[PDB]
Amino acid sequence: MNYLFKNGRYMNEEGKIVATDLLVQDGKIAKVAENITADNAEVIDVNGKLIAPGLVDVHVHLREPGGEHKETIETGTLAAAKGGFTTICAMPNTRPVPDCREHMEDLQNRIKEKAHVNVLPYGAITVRQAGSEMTDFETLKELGAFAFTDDGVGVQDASMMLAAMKRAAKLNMAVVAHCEENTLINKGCVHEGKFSEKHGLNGIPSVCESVHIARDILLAEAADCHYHVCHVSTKGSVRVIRDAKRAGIKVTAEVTPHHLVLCEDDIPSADPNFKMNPPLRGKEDHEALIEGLLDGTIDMIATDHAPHTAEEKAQGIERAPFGITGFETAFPLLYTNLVKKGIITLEQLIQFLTEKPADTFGLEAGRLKEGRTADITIIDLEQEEEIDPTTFLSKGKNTPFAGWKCQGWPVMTIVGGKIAWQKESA
Amino acid sequence: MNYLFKNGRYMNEEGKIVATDLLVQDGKIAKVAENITADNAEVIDVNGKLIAPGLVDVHVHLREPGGEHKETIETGTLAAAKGGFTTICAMPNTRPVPDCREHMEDLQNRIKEKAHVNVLPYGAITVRQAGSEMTDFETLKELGAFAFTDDGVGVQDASMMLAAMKRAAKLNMAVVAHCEENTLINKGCVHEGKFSEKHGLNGIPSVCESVHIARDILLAEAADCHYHVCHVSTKGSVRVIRDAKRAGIKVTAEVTPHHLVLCEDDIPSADPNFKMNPPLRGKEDHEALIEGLLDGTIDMIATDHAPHTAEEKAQGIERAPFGITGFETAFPLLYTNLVKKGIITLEQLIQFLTEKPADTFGLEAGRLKEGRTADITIIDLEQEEEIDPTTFLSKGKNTPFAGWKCQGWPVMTIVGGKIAWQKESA
Ligand SMILES: [Zn+2]
Ligand SMILES: [Zn+2]
Ligand SMILES: [Zn+2]
Ligand SMILES: [Zn+2]
Repeated sequence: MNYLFKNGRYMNEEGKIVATDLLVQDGKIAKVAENITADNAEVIDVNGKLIAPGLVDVHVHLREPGGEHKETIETGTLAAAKGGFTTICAMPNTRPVPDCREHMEDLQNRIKEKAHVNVLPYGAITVRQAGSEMTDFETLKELGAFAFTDDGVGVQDASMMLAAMKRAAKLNMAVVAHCEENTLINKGCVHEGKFSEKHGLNGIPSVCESVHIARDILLAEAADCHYHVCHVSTKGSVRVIRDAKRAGIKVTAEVTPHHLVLCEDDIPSADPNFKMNPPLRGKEDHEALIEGLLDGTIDMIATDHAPHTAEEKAQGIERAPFGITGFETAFPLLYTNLVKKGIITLEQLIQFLTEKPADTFGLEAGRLKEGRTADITIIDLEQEEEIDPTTFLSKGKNTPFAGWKCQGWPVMTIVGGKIAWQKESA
Repeated sequence: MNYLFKNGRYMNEEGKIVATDLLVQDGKIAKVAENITADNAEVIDVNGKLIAPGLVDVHVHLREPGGEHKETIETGTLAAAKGGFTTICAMPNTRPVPDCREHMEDLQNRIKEKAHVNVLPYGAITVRQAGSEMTDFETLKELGAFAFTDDGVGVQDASMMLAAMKRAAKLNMAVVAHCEENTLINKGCVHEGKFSEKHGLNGIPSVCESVHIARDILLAEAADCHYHVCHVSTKGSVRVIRDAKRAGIKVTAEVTPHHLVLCEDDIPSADPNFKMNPPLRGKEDHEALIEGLLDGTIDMIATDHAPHTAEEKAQGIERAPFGITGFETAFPLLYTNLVKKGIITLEQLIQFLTEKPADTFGLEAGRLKEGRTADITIIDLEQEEEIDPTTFLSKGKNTPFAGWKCQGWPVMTIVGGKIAWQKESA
């Protein structure tokens, strides 16, 4: 192959947007500079649009194998590419769960078979995520497992978490966690606050999350293991982590797009498209997440793509499941209400979805360096458009942003030099 | 009655030691001035000794009812007087447990019926301390409960603690907690470090204690309840509390005299007198406790008086019970190894055993003010003397400081104007 994008905008190594061109030879960034003269490659003028490295989503739910109806590896991967992602990481909460050799192989096959984008599989912590027996971290490690977690549910037994961190630490890997203390769930369907108080609905207190994060941080320090927190959502959660990094403990965390733009006060009514775990909490918590993202307490942004079908979200929020699709929303949504809003610079948004996510886990990605795989995404910052689940490539159309008008939409994604997705008029 | 202590010294309402006298009329501190005159007052020349308010110990085990052989309310309170304490708070880990009206009443009867010192009884959090059913804070509060704890055991179920604190918070009372995660005990009998390692013994990881403190802090803030930590012993525990205080949380803690003087490197061998819970940890933890007691993270000193028979302690450290005597060694042990050592001042040593405990829990004791009950104790800071369990008034002779030469021994103790104990040989 041999491409060469002309007249575009990109972020240099100093973290500043400067107009340049980009050459692609043999699925690898051949040359990055201005007026890259290469009279031997098909020209693709981006007319000043944004040229950036493929987005890195470290928290996704492809559903396959298990509920291939909610989503599929090829469909979920296609939408992902539409959102600009070139590397995603599927969670192990699928049935069967990647808790052994045979399962990790069967999953690793479906990927290299029907997956339009890079898919690093998450290794489970306990078999069938029952949390009573630890899996063979060595095997999964060999079978190219990204990291270990029981996402969807939390590791209730403390001694299991300590053991898991010791072993993971030896294998030089991370333990990702869905922090949630069951005895505190109070079987809520939203956040325990103003909203749950007005609609007479059970709410989930913040402590249900913060308590586990606090516990894991000590275990992590005791095992000297890289600990990463999933979708932070409370003021106390950010604090506990901030005190942690201040002590020099290897801890990292992420925050979802919806937890950065919406809080409880934004839920119009008992609408299932606003129900997810963790839920949208107070504005006090919202401000905390934003403050944590700006001071370093929060290391990266992850969508936590949780696709579902309308038939399921159809029933009351109490019966309805937790989860919101986010692949095709992520960037445009964040560029309009965050960057364009002033909260953060364009340079930071990109980093929070490319180099920062990659470094936290040691991945040769999220960077437009010469010699690296050609994982690129072209973005139109000018054109304004409304979010319409009708046009989503993902089977999951469960989104609360239906109608919202944004900018910064991915128009073309390149996975390994090969185009994985194109808009339809660029 | 009418006593007049002549030619003494004490801690003024500022911090320095100034020679003065003290007059007691009708069980009250009638006057605290230099050179007092009261002809009809039976004079008592303390000859330069230190005049001090009755010491306050908020963590004690009188063993009665249930373990009368280990210790009795009368043998234990007289032993407290000898140690200089006039106000003792007894833990609810006896049988029966003070978890209801009928049990609190009989225990309250025993106290006033045969206690040689003020004894404020603790109330249990859950019935029988089993941890499945919360006690009635309302009623226990009514019958005179000091605070609520399950000492000797921890509250494993997170929702129980939260509920307890929310309820305690409404009654404006404190939740005192013995921090210990059961899945992290690992059948330990000592600290999991260099010693357990050296003698092939199972150890209790530090994380077993810090994890509960970290949990409770987040719960106490949510409930907005006064949370107190018993015998802190780890580096991680001290940090967790320091972080909690900096955030304005209503949490307080304590340290025992043995944890401020010993560490695992001091344990001579498998001698049960060196076995207690929490155990004597690393020197790293020992330094953190000193730093914590100095920066204000640790608010006071509690003995954790835990008597046991010689025969029970004759068992190997594997089976032997946790606990050591502390009443009759507390002060001289701290005045010799801390004050004389320059680690802290006498002003500090006295406050950590008087006003501070009282101020934290809202008690009257701990101060030599003109109007406060005559709870006093005269201490000889010059005469040297070896600690000899053979001369203890407590049934509990289980101590690891036998033979230690010290200074600062109480020679006389006064409870409400009445002499509760005297040296018996000037
Ligand atoms: Zn999750
Ligand atoms: Zn998830
Ligand atoms: Zn205890
Ligand atoms: Zn105790």
